[PDB]
Amino acid sequence: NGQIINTYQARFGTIIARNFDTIRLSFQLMRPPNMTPAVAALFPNAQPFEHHATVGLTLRIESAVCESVLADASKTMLANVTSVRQEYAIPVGPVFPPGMNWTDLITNYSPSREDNLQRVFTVASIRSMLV
Amino acid sequence: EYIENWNLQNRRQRTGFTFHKPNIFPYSASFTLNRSQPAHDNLMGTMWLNAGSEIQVAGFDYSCAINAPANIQQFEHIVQLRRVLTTATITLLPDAERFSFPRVINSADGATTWYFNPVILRPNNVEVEFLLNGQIINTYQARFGTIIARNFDTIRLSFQLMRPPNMTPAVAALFPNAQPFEHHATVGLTLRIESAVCESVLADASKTMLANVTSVRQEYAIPVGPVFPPGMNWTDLITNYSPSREDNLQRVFTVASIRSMLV
Amino acid sequence: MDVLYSLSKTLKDARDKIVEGTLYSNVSDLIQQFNQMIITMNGNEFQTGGIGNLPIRNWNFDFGLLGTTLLNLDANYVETARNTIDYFVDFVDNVCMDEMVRESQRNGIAPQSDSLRKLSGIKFKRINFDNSSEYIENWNLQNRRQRTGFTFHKPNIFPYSASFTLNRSQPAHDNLMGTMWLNAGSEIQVAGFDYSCAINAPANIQQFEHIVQLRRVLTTATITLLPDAERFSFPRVINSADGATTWYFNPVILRPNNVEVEFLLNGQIINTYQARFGTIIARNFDTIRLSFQLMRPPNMTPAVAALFPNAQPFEHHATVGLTLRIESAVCESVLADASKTMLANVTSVRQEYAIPVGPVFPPGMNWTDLITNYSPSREDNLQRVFTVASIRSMLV
Amino acid sequence: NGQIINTYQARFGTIIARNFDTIRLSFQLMRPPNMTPAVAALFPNAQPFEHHATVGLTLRIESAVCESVLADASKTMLANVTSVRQEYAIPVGPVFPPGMNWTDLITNYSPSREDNLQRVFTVASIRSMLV
Amino acid sequence: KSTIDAAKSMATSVMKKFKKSGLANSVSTLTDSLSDAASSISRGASIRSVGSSASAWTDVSTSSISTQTSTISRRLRLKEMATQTEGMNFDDISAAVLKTKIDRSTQISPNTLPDIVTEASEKFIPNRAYRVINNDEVFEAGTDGRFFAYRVETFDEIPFDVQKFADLVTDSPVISAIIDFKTLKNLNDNYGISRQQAFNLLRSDPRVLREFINQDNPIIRNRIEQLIMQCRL
Amino acid sequence: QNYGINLPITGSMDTAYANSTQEETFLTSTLCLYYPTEAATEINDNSWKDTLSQLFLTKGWPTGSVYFKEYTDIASFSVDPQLYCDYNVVLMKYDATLQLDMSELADLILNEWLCNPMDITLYYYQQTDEANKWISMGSSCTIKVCPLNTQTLGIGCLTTDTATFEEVATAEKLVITDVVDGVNHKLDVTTATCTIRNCKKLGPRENVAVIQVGGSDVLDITADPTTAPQTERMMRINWKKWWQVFYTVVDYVNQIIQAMSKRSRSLNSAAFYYRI
Amino acid sequence: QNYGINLPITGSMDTAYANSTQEETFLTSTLCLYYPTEAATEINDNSWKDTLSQLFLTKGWPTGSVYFKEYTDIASFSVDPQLYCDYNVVLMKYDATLQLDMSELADLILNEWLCNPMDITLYYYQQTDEANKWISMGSSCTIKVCPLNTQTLGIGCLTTDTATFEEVATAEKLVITDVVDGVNHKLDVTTATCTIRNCKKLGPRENVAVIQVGGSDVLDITADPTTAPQTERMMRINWKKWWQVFYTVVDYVNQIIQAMSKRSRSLNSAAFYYRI
Amino acid sequence: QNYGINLPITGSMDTAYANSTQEETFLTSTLCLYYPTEAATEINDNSWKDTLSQLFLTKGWPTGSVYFKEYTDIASFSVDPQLYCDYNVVLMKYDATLQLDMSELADLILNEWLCNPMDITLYYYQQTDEANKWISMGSSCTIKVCPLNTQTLGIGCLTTDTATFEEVATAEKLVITDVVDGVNHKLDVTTATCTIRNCKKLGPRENVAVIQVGGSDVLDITADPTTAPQTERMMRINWKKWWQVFYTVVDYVNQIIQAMSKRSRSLNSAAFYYRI
Ligand SMILES: *[C@@H]1O[C@H](CO)[C@@H](O)[C@H](O)[C@H]1NC(C)=O
Ligand SMILES: *[C@@H]1O[C@H](CO)[C@@H](O)[C@H](O)[C@H]1NC(C)=O
Ligand SMILES: [Ca+2]
Ligand SMILES: [Ca+2]
Ligand SMILES: [Ca+2]
Ligand SMILES: [Ca+2]
Ligand SMILES: [Ca+2]
Ligand SMILES: [Ca+2]
Ligand SMILES: [Ca+2]
Ligand SMILES: [Ca+2]
Ligand SMILES: [Ca+2]
Ligand SMILES: [Ca+2]
Ligand SMILES: [Ca+2]
Ligand SMILES: [Ca+2]
Ligand SMILES: [Cl-]
Ligand SMILES: [Zn+2]
Ligand SMILES: [Zn+2]
Ligand SMILES: [Zn+2]
Repeated sequence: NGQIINTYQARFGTIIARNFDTIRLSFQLMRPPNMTPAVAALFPNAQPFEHHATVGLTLRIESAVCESVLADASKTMLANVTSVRQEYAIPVGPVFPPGMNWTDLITNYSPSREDNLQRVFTVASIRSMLV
Repeated sequence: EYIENWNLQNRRQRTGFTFHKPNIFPYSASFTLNRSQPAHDNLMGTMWLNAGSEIQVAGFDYSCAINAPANIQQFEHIVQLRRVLTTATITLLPDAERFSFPRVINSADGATTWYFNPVILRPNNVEVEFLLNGQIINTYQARFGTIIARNFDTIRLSFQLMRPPNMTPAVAALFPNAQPFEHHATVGLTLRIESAVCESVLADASKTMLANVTSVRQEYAIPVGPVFPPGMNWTDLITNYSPSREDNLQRVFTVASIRSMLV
Repeated sequence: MDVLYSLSKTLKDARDKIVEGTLYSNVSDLIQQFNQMIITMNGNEFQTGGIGNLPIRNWNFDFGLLGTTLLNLDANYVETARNTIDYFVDFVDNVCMDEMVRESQRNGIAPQSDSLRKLSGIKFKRINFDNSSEYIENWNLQNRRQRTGFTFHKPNIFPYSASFTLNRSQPAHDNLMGTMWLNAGSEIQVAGFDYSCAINAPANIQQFEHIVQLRRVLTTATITLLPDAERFSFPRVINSADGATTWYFNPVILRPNNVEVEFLLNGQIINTYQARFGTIIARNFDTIRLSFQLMRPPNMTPAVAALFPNAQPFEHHATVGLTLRIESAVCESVLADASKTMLANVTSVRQEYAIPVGPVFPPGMNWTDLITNYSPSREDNLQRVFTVASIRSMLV
Repeated sequence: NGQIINTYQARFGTIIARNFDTIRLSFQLMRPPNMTPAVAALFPNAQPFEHHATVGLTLRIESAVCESVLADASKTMLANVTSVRQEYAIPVGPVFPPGMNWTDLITNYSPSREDNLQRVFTVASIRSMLV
Repeated sequence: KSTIDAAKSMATSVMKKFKKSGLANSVSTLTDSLSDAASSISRGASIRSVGSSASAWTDVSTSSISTQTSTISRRLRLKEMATQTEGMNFDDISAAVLKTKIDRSTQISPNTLPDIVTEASEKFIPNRAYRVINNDEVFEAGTDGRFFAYRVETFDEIPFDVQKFADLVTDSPVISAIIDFKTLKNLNDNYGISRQQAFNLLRSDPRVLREFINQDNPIIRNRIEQLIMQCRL
Repeated sequence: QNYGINLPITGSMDTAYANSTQEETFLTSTLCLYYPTEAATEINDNSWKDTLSQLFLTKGWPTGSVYFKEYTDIASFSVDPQLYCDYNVVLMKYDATLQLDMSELADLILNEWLCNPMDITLYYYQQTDEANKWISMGSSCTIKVCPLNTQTLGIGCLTTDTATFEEVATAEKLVITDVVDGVNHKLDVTTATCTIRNCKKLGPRENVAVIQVGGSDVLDITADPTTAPQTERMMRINWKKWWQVFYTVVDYVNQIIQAMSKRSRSLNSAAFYYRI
Repeated sequence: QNYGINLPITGSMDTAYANSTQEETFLTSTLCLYYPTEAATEINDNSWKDTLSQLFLTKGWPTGSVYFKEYTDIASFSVDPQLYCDYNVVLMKYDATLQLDMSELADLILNEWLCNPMDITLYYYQQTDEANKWISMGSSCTIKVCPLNTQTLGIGCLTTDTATFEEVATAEKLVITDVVDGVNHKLDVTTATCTIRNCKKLGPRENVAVIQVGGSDVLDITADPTTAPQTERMMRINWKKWWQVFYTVVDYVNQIIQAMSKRSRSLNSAAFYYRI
Repeated sequence: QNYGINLPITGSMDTAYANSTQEETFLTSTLCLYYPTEAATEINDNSWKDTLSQLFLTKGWPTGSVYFKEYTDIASFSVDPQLYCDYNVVLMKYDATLQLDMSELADLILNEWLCNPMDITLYYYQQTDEANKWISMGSSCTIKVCPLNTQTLGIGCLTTDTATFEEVATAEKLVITDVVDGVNHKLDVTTATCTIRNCKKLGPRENVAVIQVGGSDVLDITADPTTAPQTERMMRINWKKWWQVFYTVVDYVNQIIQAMSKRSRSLNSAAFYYRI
């Protein structure tokens, strides 16, 4: 909610975010003060710039806890619901995006979508207990 | 789950094993050159890796489809799964990072080596089809992220390299009208089967059945039998996943789970 | 721990099984266990939380029991049980938090909080019942000193380490030979580079080796081995060893040659895999030894020959690589992993209440420091707090 | 675990290390700012250097406490086990070094070695109660 | 290094450029604004102000809350050059860095030290934060547009109340947020600190700063490093 | 070092950039500028070296680090060139007719060499590897080579009659001869006027940079026909007047030396290491 | 625009490519071809301009869009070059003697400059940074330089006596002087037939392309000795007949324009932006 | 392999001793003998070098490994000595009148010197530390020195007037000059017939040994008065015949080489330290 909960600086191995809804990544490209002849050759003082400096960052959420149902790697709830809807050619309803597209679902995850998704996911787990 | 499926199989009922990252693709890093020559300076083809639940494919054109019928080069990759997967959630991503850096690749027969210098263009007209017995079950066009393949045994990835109609001078400098082609256009595709359901047992990331069986066989120096490949090699096992192999593998995996309940 | 786990399990089973309309035969034993818990906890005063910002909370138990003769549970029965369940869940959550925020160098496996220490009294042993979770099972077996292990998906066994080693170098960093690696979580990416592309190497083969020592013995591990390290496959500007200057890396990826992966235990070769990629099994090991080679292509097409001249300058640097991912493993000691939330739970509890840094764990519960110096005392305290975290997550 | 449990600056004699697993001894050779004629004669401004300056340190553990078994100057458990093995020409096993050599054993003091050593040392004490 | 015949005017040589610099101009502007505000019964409508009372310190003449706080703090920079601070006073950090550099510099000359002292005083720590404490509530603002409100014992963020920060900082002893709110939370979470330590850190007491640096605290060391590398010209 | 040359050096990819706290043999480095005589003639001033020193001081070089070594022309300078300073910048005027001589000079001074004496009157000599060449220099060097066969008989030449030998160099101040490897050659050279050595190219020099004044990219510092590497230490400029060239050298000295590296200056000023 | 210049532009990596705008670009653009007099003389036709316009029409350009400007020679063209059309292709003949002048012309017209007046008679001028040069243009530009020191006294020169100045340009139509940065200079320039301006190189001028007819890659549009970048707008061709040159220009106009970016055409046709 | 870095080497104190390498050292190395001309005249045999080579072969040196070099006298030899063999032995005849010269000669060849150029016309020079000296070599070196003060004016001398300069060398073939450290000096040298270099004494030259044939120990290879070290490479022998001297050198070549070590600066490990 715009309040800073966790902060990690120059730490890369594995971090914990205990409660959050926004991620703010900041990183700086610092021109190296000292360059060997090849490095100095890469970066001229003026144009053209044929080699472009880039600084990366990769952030993977390996596990988390959410009060709302979500698709994940381990569970098959979304897959089961989508498979059932596709097998019997269910017409697009007034709630979910056509084809149960998860990108559209999570892009506009409204409370009504949350309620319907939780209902269908719970029923999918109930069914998967048997089928 | 394993004993339940054992009982179902004993009764000749439908069986279901849920896998996270199923180990369904035998390791195979290969390439196909649809257009080639001894110099290997103007090539066109596809190179792929199929490992575990991951398929990375990359269609490369050294000419950047300058002479193509509509400045479009069509690339196709067909992966035939050796067991039917149902209720599979798949992450599809545009680029194939495995084939996006310069490489020196042996020739087909190893006589010589060719140079690959990719410059990555976004894939165009992407088309992922999941087929069951040659019948289209699922189709996804220009869709990336999470998709669902409900029941399939073959994957058909059809993508296109479209030459940019407009190019800034830096972009135009990489794609001349004729040879030499120092920069080679590439369009990738990554497909990860995060989870799925299969009627037959498989190795996967979460479970320890294959590891347990292999460890028990290695620890006591069990001689190679007449069924499994030496060392319980999973690539050999799933490349030739015969019904006899399936029966023996289900048996040993069920025993392994029973043992793991206590050890 | 067994008594605390039994409290949490009883409350979870009360939530799950004590439902409106259920046959009393479905909950007879559960109701007996719940009433035993009420009986044992009644008349006892508990105090939790005097560390960091964890507030002092006082717990008194004077709850009534539950009926035992009705045929089907009704809304009245559930309403009667719900208030007791809520109070007991709050008590157990606070006890778990109080225990998670504590450590001791001497006896890290023993209870540290006053509440859990009181629950170790003999009279509370009556609360103990089914210990069926993986962590509690391991707790009991390890107390008896029986061979037991935890199963991890993507075990977090390698502390973060992005480093390079230059076997051949010079101040201009124009003709280098060495290895660069990333060790992170369950992933090892290693890449051996030769700027000369082994033009002057004997047999035109350059040998690279990478030895990784695990802080704990992994068993029954599934490993994915791939012949390319995509992390070290693109141009980079890398700080020198001492940070005096920066050097340029311009990889051109050749396939690795004579790939050998050795999984060793106490210097003994347990598993060996030569030219094998895909899934491999490492049954028992604490060290990984990756040996690979760069071989000059004896035959080169004109572009490939243009890449590698006979002498300097070397503009394209020949690199071979390997990627080793531990999909799953078994370890006698607790570790962070991609599936469980024990480390996340402990870290969150410690941060939310500003627990002062103790003498056992690294500040902020940093996992890289924790696994870098994973001592027996740290292992004891980590197992204790992880078991408490699983107990708490059973309810919260 | 890399944390400074104990530190002693310019302190010599008996010291107490309450809990530790690594010893870092840092010392310095300081050129005497003032030298008598002979001392200045020892140390010229350039080569040859016939007298080589040296600083030292000696550290003896008079007594300690360890959770794992070890050989010491008082107990005769290691001697007993080694004597029993040598007397009856026990073939080298898969755990201990092929002489019951303490240097090799304490070098690669694996958990398996520690368990076996504790077992054999306990049995050696039991035997020495009688023999 | 005192090249004699130049020490004869060194202090005055630096002062001559010092009073012509931006810091001197800002000090003069502040004094003039305060004088006009004092002299003005109705000639105070010119004073943009967010507090309940029109004050030159809270004058904002050039998110809305971020801009107001930035404008206020860029002028709170002068509370350091008014002896109206209690903390460790960023300007003393900059002065210490200047002293160390000019003492360890091999190229400093008596004709260059003038205007070097000035650009150091004016470009050392360009972006700096200030906090005000009142009845267990801390309001922090910065020249970069970041504003925070939190508690003392437990650093928990609160909605920022401008028009209360303004009046507080008009009169209350302002503090240099040498250990800013982000670093305070990071410390209190990873290195949960005593009530006394937090009390002193909020007020930028040097004793606790040196204590934490001597313990080799990564967080406070990183903050102080950020400040020092920020001390460039 | 020698006992630790073959030891790995490990570095982390997150180490903060720092600067060395290690003493150097000399307090500061020295810069040598090698320019043709015509440059000084055109400049037509006696204090120009002093002014260039003052301008280099403006560019951060203490008074006393810049030295100016005048040489008559490329050919004369090619006779045992001597590189004195920590950093050597050689301003070679381009002449379209002396492309090979410019290439030979650049190859000699832009690369480390390991050379041995050649008593051509007593022994035949081979070139073992592509890095092996025959570097000869002197007042006037004419080299005649007769390749022999396995039986030690000249091929296309009479081992006794020098008139049948093959001409690879005539009146050369400097010449780098490359012959077919693995073949014994009988050599006759104007030993009275020049010395010939069997040299091995060890690698780049990294402290000698050649600025080519005028012309195009014509240098070839590698005898291999299929390579013409343009390293960062071989620069090229266009000119009309020499004062502008020297101002360009002074103003971009930081860039010029960023392309070079210290630590490569030998104890001797020679352009090659010598073993007898 | 100006209120949105310092605002981000966000785009997704899946937006469909638009159709080719080459036709629309040609329809709404104008092309200027700059050629020397010798080209027209060799052609010896009074309708070659009309022929080229018709051929460009065959290549898509509207009729009245291609314009042809003639210059006597490189030196003449370098005096206040004027670039008129949206796309400006300059056919520059190669002479091994005018290499620096070719480089100066290319630098002036292939880059955007921001110039200010210099009153050499009143003020002492210095160059602030590597992007700052002194561009002199006129019938005869003879520039002589006297560097100064902290005390304003000259070094190697006397401010009163111009004969001691260090001449850097003589009888030049265009010259780009680069002196040591941070040093004040006193300049003697033939102001009667010369105009000198303090210019800063803002960046590339992407609507101006230069085709070098004959020779090799000799252009050096960067004062820095360590870099000689060949950009996409620096073409080079080999020729025997000017008609073939013009046919190559017409046929590959698609490629030539594709190497140039529109919207770089200033409101004025000058080669620099003059500011007071 | 790791050339530019000095890495620590760890070794155990009880490993082993490897077999003797003296045989291989003699086989794969070269020996040089430097002797005065008067030795050759007294010997008065045309084939004496062949006999010495045969005797060395009896001591295990392959034929052609031992080289003999002639120098007229100490003064002539001191003019830029060039010791190139792997092992260098210098038979220096003692002359009581040439003590310092001999010392200087030894100081030049028994020690490793890193030398920069000196431009006495442009710059004043200091000596930073104890290892800093000014070594001048030539046909006739005459060095006069005028020390300055903080105001750059001479002490007991006038910079303009060289007649007041304090002469420190007169008609020397070689001279090593030590002056007061931290004091700027103006130098007047006969640059026509003498070159002066600013040198630093890095350390001993391992592969050069000087055998003093004649009087007592007089050599002082250290400028410091308080120390006059006699290293193991400074041998002394009493003589009456030169054949006896050479026989003693041949017979005890084992010990002479044992007192010497391979030049550290010459072998591959020194790469990117200074040389090879
Ligand atoms: C773009 O090209 C396509 C393909 O020929 C054509 O159908 C379409 O009308 C063209 N114009 C636009 C505006 O898309
Ligand atoms: C060393 O000398 C011994 C004794 O002569 C001999 O046996 C051995 O082969 C020699 N070489 C080595 C490598 O030990
Ligand atoms: Ca030549
Ligand atoms: Ca012939
Ligand atoms: Ca050859
Ligand atoms: Ca070549
Ligand atoms: Ca010109
Ligand atoms: Ca002059
Ligand atoms: Ca300039
Ligand atoms: Ca340039
Ligand atoms: Ca002398
Ligand atoms: Ca005098
Ligand atoms: Ca001295
Ligand atoms: Ca002495
Ligand atoms: Cl995963
Ligand atoms: Zn092929
Ligand atoms: Zn997973
Ligand atoms: Zn390095």
